[PDB]
Formats: sequence, structure tokens, C-alpha cells
Amino acid sequence: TDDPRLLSLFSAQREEDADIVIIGFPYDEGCVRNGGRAGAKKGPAAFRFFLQRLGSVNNLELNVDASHLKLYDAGDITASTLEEAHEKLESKVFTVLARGAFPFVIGGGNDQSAPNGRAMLRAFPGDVGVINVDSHLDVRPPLQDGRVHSGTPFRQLLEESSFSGKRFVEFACQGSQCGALHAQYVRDHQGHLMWLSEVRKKGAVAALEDAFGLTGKNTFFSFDVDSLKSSDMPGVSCPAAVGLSAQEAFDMCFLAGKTPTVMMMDMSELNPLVEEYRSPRVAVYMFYHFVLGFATRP
Ligand SMILES: [Cl-]
Repeated sequence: TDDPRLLSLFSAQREEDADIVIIGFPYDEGCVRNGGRAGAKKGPAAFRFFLQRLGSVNNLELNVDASHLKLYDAGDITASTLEEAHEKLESKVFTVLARGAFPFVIGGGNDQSAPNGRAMLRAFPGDVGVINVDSHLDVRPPLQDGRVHSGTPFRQLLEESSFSGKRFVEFACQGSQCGALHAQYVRDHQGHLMWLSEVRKKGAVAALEDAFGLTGKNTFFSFDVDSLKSSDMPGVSCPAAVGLSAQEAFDMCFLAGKTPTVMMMDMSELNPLVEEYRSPRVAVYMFYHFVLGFATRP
């Protein structure tokens, strides 16, 4: 064609030949357990639909040519329970990290972020940083029988002995959604809360630069799309009245892509049952901006 897009970068015949490996996590039981609306299990299929259609690989507005990057779709994690699904996701992500490639995980519920974090902690012993981009802090306690959910993943990570809380950042969190007890929990573990209002004051990219300074080496960039305002991103499990704009999200993902300390990324809560067209496009354009950033990464 006279207009190659992301689809054209899937030139890797073998997974090991790819710079970036996409892994799908089509599960939303974690959401329903956390009192949310089902539908995020369709996130990966919606994302793939527009992945085949969008994103100029040579972008003359930003002056980035991503045509040399190689992408690979590893398919979906397949399991008969949510817990086996988490184990398989953890193991797959680890293999990608272990050979120095970049895993990008498309959800699915935010519960995926726990196994992703464990893969990081094993790949980079005692030397991991984590940013959680979410309107919520996601440090809720499990259900009565020990059942984890879309609101517990960073409580699980902060309880890891090898993980330093000083290298944990809650980014674009919202006071109206987040309990004093849960903020306290993060603060008492030495984590950092960069509230939406603080992010706005500084500018999203500037604020994310500061966050990457605190997370340091071997950073997991964990992007929950319900951190975006629902005017731009309605199709998520918990739609936000206020939040990050699409452009802020794009600029943040570009920064993540270009920052050589960011070693993996996930994207949670995309919910096509809530809204099926505009929202998956935003999600794909977020990934696209990461890809452009990655093309420039020193
Ligand atoms: Cl807003």
C-alpha cells in the first residue's frame, strides 16, 4: 500500500525475532469480583480489531519512523480458571523479559497486573519499579476466601519482600474514588501518590517524567484505561467523570516508549460491552504512541 500502519510491523515469523510481543488476557472475573461491570474479557478482541487497521508507521507530525520495529502477537493466555490464567500470564511474561524483549499485555481486568508484577520481580531481583496509572489505588484487600480481584493487584505487589515501596507510584489517582485507609496503606509502605490534580498542575508528561525518576530501573508501566475521562474513553469497566485526556494518555505512552528503563507495559479495563468503537481505537492509539516512542529509544 501507499500507507503502511501497525499491521505492517508484524513481520516476525518467530516470536524471538520481535522487539515487542503482544499478549492477550481475555478475563474479567476479577472485575465482577470487585463489584464492576463485566465486559473487559472482550478487550483483547476489540483491541486486535483496530490493531489491524490503525497507526501510520512513519509519522511526519512527530518525525518518527517506526518501520524497522518488529511486532508479534503471541495470542491469548488460555486457562480454565482465573488463577491458572494468572500463573500462565506470569510465566509467559517472564520468558519475554528473560530474553530482553518487551512484553505488552492487553486486558482484561486489572487483576492481570499482579502476575505481571511478579514476572518483573523474578526477572529483576530486588530492583523493580512500578507505576500504576489508575483513578483508583488498587490496594483493596482480597475477598473473604482469599479471592483476588481487579482492585487488589498492587496490595499484592507491595506485600512482596523484594519490592521497595519507595519505587511505587500511584499516578492520576482521584481522591473521590480512593479511601483514606488505602492512601494510608500506600504512604506507610513509602509509595508515592500523584493525584490527578497534581498531574494537571505539572502537565502529564512532566509529571510522568518525575514518576519515572522515582521508579528507576526496570519499571513496569501499568496503564488502567479508566484513568481517562469518559468523554474520551467511555468504554471501560468504571467510567471516569474527570481524568486523563486522550492526548495526555498518548503523550504519556510515547514517553514510556522512549524511556529505556521501562521494561514492560500492560493495559487494563477496556470494556467493549460498555462502548465498542471509540474506546478500543483510543486503546490502540495509546499502544501506537508507545511503539513510536520505542522506535526512538536509546
Ligand atoms: Cl478532567
